[PDB]
Amino acid sequence: MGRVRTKTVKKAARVIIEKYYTRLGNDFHTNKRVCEEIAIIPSKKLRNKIAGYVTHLMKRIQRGPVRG
Amino acid sequence: GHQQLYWSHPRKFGQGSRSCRVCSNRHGLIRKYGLNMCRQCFRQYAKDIGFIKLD
Amino acid sequence: RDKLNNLVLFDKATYDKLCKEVPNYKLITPAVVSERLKIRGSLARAALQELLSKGLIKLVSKHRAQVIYTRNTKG
Amino acid sequence: MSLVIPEKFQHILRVLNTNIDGRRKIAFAITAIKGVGRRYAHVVLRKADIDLTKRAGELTEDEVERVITIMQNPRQYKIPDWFLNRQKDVKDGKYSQVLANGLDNKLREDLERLKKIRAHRGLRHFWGLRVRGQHTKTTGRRGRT
Amino acid sequence: RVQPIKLARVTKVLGRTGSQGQCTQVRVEFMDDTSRSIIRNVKGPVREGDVLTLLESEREARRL
Amino acid sequence: DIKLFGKWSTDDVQINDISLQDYIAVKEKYAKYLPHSAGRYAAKRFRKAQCPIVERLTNSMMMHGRNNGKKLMTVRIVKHAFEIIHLLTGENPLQVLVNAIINSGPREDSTRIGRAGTVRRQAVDVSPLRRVNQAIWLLCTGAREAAFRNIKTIAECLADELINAAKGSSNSYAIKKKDELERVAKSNR
Amino acid sequence: SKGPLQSVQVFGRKKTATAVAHCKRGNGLIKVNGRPLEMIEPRTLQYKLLEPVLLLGKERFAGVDIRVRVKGGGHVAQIYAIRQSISKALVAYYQKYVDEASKKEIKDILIQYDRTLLVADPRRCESKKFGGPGARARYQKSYR
Amino acid sequence: MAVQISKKRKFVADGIFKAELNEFLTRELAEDGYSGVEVRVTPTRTEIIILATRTQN
Amino acid sequence: PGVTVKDVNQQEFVRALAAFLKKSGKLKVPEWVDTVKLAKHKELAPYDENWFYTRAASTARHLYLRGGAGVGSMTKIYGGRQRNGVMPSHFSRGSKSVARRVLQALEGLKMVEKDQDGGRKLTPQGQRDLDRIAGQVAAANKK
RNA sequence: CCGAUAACGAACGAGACUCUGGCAUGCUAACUAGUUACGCGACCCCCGAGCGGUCGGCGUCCCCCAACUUCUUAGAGGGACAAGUGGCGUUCAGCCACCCGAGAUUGAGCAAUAACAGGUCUGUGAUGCCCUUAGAUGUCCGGGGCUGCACGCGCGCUACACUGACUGGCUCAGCGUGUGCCUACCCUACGCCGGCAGGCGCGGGUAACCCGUUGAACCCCAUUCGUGAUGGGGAUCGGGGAUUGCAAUUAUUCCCCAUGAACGAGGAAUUCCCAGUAAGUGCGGGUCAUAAGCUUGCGUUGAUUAAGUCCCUGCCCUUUGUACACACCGCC
Ligand SMILES: [Mg+2]
Ligand SMILES: [Mg+2]
Repeated sequence: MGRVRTKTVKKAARVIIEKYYTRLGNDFHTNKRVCEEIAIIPSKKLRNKIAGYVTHLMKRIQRGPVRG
Repeated sequence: GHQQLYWSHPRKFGQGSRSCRVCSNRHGLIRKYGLNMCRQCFRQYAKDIGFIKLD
Repeated sequence: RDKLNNLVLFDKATYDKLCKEVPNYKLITPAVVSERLKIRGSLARAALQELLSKGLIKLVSKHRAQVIYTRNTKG
Repeated sequence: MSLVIPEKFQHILRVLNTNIDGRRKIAFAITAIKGVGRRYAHVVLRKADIDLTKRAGELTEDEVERVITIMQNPRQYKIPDWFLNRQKDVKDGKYSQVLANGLDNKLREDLERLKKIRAHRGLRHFWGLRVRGQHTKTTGRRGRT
Repeated sequence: RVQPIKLARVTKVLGRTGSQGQCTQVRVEFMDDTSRSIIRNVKGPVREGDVLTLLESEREARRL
Repeated sequence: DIKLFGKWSTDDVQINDISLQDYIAVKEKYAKYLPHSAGRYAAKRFRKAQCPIVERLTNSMMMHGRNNGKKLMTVRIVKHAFEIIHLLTGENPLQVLVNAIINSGPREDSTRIGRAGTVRRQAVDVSPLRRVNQAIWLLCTGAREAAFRNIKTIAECLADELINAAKGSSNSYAIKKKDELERVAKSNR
Repeated sequence: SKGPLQSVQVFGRKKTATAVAHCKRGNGLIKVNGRPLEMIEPRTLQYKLLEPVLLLGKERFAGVDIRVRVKGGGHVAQIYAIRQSISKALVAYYQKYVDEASKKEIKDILIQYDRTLLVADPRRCESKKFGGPGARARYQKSYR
Repeated sequence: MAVQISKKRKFVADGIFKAELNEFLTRELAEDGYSGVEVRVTPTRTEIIILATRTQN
Repeated sequence: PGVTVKDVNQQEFVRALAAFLKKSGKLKVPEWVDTVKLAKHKELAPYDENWFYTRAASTARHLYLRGGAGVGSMTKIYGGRQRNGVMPSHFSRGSKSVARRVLQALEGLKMVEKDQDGGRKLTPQGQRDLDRIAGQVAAANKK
């Protein structure tokens, strides 16, 4: 156990989904590539944790509304 | 006081031969790498020297 | 569980008993035969290798910790 | 050839002034003498030029007398001086080895002359304490109580 | 008078019990008669799907 | 075919109870040439079952300090022990190993915490993983003390421990202890 | 039958024990540190060294010439590094010069026997802390 | 070089110099707005630049 | 069917070589062979009085496997555990005199020589007989 | 964190972060790391292997006289994210199982608001106040002492044995140190003498260049022992010899021959611990003129049991009571 995302990654993911919904997609690697340039994240570890949550929310939003 | 016995006893070696270069104490002295430093003094001056506790 | 007084060497009663009964049962080890015959066990090592040189038993393992022999195959 | 015990066997036999076992190996059995260890036993039987795989009860009479003269006169048979007990002795300055109660007599001699000269070591001996400078605050209480 | 020993197949693990987690309630149906299922309190690591021995039949499992 | 220790095929062995059939790793896909593989079988739950049982035997042999890492010694111990049993019984030593574990498996136990105020020892059943783990541990601890102060070798004393357990002659340490565990479970059922 | 420059070099390590196997075209033989696999120090694990050559038989070893240099670790770690080095070296040489279709039909047997024959163990060791004799063991504490 | 000292001892000696220099400058320019110091060492020369608030003092 | 010393069992090779040294009356031995122990950490002198032939066989192949090895290299190789009694055990190097005597005795037998640097290395005649005994011990062992 | 929700949005701490471990036959390169190829050899051969086998033998930056970074070093990057699948779950946060993968929880470092009259004036030319200050509690020298033992306690090491001890043989590491302002003190190869501790002369090294391919122990292979307080144990003690020091007695240490004490798995109790972990087993550093049973690291061999709970012990939150607020060591 212990795979809970922090509010830092959670909030940042919701922002970038709202501001760039079109450019994102269902692929994690594509998401971490677009997140590489649109936002300035210093850490790669933080970078792909954000993209991991974004790919998780992309599946949710394609089949139902979410909080964002 | 008289010259013959004021420094008659040698200290070429042992714990009294060595002292801290900041405070002249003779306990907990680090001699590695030519440091010659009282250990509490070394913990004080480590950052200026260049020692970093990476982990 | 008081004492063992294991025999350092053979005598009239044991030497013949070893030569007549040892190559008959399945497990022939210095430990087993020393328990059965109350012999020392350093004697058991010397006796078993002499029995092996006499052709009455066949070697199985030949290890430093334990050497194991067995009876000949009947035929 | 790994046969029975011989007729000329001693199950218990007397060497010097005390008894030594027979069922044990020759070198490891003669060490029962008060003054011979396993090194001394091996090096005198090697100079005695006899077997080492046979027990003490296999020691025929001429072997018995052979090895006792060796162990009583070691230096005369090219045993090195540094192998000995009483090397460069305090009485005669003569190398020798002490055996049986002869060890006990030389041991007693040192102890009584140490008390006689009133050295610190002898005083500790007399008081039943340690002599080699080891501490006594925590250990050794079994020897007193 | 002694009941025959048989086997029981684990369906699901109810949880832990015994005030230390040492025991484990489990729902088991006999393979002789798969209709009947009882709760038995096992000792040791049990997964779901594996089967286990039973020296008796009537005795169920209470708490602890 | 696989020939553990150069012989003793694992294709003709069977497990009589389905309780332990699904927890013994003597089968073909779990048949190893030697009882030595640092396969990380204790990293998570329910991995030790898929580890070969002979590997478990050598694991449970190294005990009590003086040999806690000497896997090479336990391998030659079970090697000579397999030879000894194969000599004096003739059948498959892996088969007699499986049978010995089956017999020594304690099918019931006590929880000892049945009642809070006063110790009650509620009688309970035993999971299969506990069945094998206790059975192998009883066999290895029986072998440990069967030759503590005697001439008998560790390989031989382990061998007769296995034989008596596999034949259910009740003179084995495992059979005595298992029976005792059953008796108390009957007593406080 | 005369094709030169047909060689690979594949390493393999476990617990700071690297073992580089050099593979090339040649008649079927095997040597580690200049001596055959049979003449090795832990002969109780000698079955594990010949275990890879027993899986796919000597026929897939008869057309190859492989020699291994080993450094580091202990006896067990060297042996394990060597046997995985052999499997990795043969499988890579086969993949390099002939079809991977037949490379698969030996790779599948290798992994389904023992994945460590092709995949190195990631575990090395844990550092010692200043609170006890070892990595996690702590010194005795006493209250009275 | 045998007349020379090991590089490890050299860096230690440098940090010893920097630490002592910093402490002496601190105790000397404590009232003069002392802030810090740096050294650039070259085979030709070694330079000491003292950073302070009131350089005219 | 050529055989190198590396291609036989070293346990059987060493005893074969020492028996050859026993037969060949050329190898000189000192007169203290029945007296001293082989190292500082040894509690007892070796059980074989032919230990000198055994050791000379050992150091023969040791200089075969790698050259440039001197006395301190030899005492390092033959060093072992020392119980230290109540103290925890340590590593004690072998005795210098026993290794020196072996090196100078093989020197006298003239199948080893001083290098351009320190240590000693085999002569061509040296490994000639070593590969000669390794082949014959291989042929006897294999059949 | 998700969720109900008079709250919404934040900030510290956790996280994030730095270092470290595993993977990249991807890039960058190396005579202070090397690897394949080749030329000489040396030996094995020759039954015939001959594109034969071994070489830590010599050379191919001896610079024109081969390539390359797989192995080593270390930079820049990548790589893992619960990402894919299935199941459970409010179907949310997540949990579990599996394929593929080097890795599906690597270890540390740092670390909140505050409190403990917690420990340190004997770390300091950090320090207030008091004491002493020439018959000195300043300071130096000499000797003794910090070790001293009717006893109790703690941390440990050595063992109680045959899963072993001894004898011999085979035999694989990784941390990391190494010649000094004061400061006279380094790691050491080889050769010779000595049984050993050691001694003598040449060397090398301020170091990926030398020690050093760190030929470590354990373990492995053979012989002996044989259940005997025994060849376990090496305590105690006698004699002798070397190293260091101005000095070895109250034994500095080390070496050899002696004697061989309790101890046969330890009561009530009690400590530490979940994967390269425990545990065995050595080796470095710090201490050092002399030196580790200590400590801190490193490596080797390497498991049993569990993926849970509040029963015990502690700790935290909520509720509750208060005559406490110097806050229960309280008030009275
Ligand atoms: Mg953090
Ligand atoms: Mg003695």
